[PDB]
Amino acid sequence: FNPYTEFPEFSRRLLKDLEKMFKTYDAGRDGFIDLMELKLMMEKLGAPQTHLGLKSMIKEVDEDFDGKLSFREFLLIFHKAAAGELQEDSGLLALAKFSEID
Ligand SMILES: [Ca+2]
Ligand SMILES: [Ca+2]
Ligand SMILES: [Zn+2]
Ligand SMILES: [Zn+2]
Repeated sequence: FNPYTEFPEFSRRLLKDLEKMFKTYDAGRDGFIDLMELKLMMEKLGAPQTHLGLKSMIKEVDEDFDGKLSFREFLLIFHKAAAGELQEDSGLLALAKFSEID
């Protein structure tokens, strides 16, 4: 997976910021942000979500259907937010906008 090819619209500094946020909230360091790590992230960001809200956020970008976010899926959140592709009620929008990222 090349995030430089896949997401050229992202500066290389923005990309390492995103890697940093990703590594922060992947507590277990398995390379994924799972449902509980996402829940904690939305709380620590100040935009807590319902349990089923968190599952629907993951499903929006869970391209391999395993219920957890790999780093390429986590990048896709900000790609979709940046391109205006998120539904207006999506928790991913709140993740992006509460995140300290633009
Ligand atoms: Ca994890
Ligand atoms: Ca996944
Ligand atoms: Zn996977
Ligand atoms: Zn897109």
